[PDB]
Amino acid sequence: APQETLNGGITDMLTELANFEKNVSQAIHKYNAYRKAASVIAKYPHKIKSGAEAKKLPGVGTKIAEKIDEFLATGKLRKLEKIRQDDTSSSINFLTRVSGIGPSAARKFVDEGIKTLEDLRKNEDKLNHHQRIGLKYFGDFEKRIPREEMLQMQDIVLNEVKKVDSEYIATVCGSFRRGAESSGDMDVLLTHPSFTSESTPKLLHQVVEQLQKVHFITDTLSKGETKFMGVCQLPSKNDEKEYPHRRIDIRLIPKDQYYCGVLYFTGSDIFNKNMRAHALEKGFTINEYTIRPLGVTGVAGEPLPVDSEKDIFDYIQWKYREPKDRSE
DNA sequence: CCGACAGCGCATCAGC
DNA sequence: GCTGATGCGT
DNA sequence: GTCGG
Ligand code: NA
Ligand code: NA
Ligand code: NA
Ligand code: NA
Repeated sequence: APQETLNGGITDMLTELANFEKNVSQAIHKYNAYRKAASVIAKYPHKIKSGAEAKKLPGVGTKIAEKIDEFLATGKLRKLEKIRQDDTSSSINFLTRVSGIGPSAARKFVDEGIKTLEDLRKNEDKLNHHQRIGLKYFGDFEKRIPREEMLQMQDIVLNEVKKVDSEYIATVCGSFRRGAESSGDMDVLLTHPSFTSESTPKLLHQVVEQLQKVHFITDTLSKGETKFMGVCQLPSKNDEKEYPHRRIDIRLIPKDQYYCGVLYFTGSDIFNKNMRAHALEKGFTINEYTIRPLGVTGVAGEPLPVDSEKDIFDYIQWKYREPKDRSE
């Protein structure tokens, strides 16, 4: 984990470029090209001396090497300095920090003179339900969640889920499950023996309802038969500053696909890419839902029975690795 | 050169 | 009213 | 923007 002082000027520049590609130019693949470059540079354990040096890293190409040369010689990038000053571009970029405001909504708002949170506050009728919640909790949603709060949040979720029906199985996944010291949100995977891919939904609703009844879930961004996305808040101790509101997702998953889901949503994203690779060369295709054998002509067969995460590792003769070990 | 860069749930729009 | 497309988040 | 068939 090299100190940011090493190439933090370069990685900051590439991340800022990334955001403008995503939010203003609506070029998601360039956004991800810049993010990939910033990640591989963020890991490089040497102070970069030239664009040509950076070009040797996978994901750094001709144009980024060129930008790195300009940044190293001048300490800035003319194109980035210009767009930073640009009133419509900076406002569009900023507004997309509201959950529910994407590039299209942010463009439309700025087009009609709505540029700041104050302007959004003044124009509630122009916001959909998701966007009102994102505005309401703009600051809270940008805070991280310390692991101790994630533990208290997990206590409530597991308790109330079991209270609804002790046969529910709930797992808090994400980097939290891998042991991380902070989280961006809470990702809950839910199943029940009565729910399989084949037959028979109110199983999700009952859990959301009970978490609302004990005043843990405070708002709903979206809710269907298999996926809930919303907002929650820990109760504050008597006479004490209140905890920030937090994003929580709850997904209902058929029992026979549950452990593929836990594996995938535990990650990390790098670990998943490797395991999928190792699965292919072993003759298996793994997605979020299933693991399947591949015949010699590539024809995917029926999904294989999975009753634990280890079942998946066993199929591809990989030793089971702890969530804390799944960084890569 | 030029296509891939993941797939999907839900809310909402666009078209009929 | 319905069906498929789009925006969005992930 | 970068990679690679
Ligand atoms: Na490169
Ligand atoms: Na955003
Ligand atoms: Na947004
Ligand atoms: Na019971």
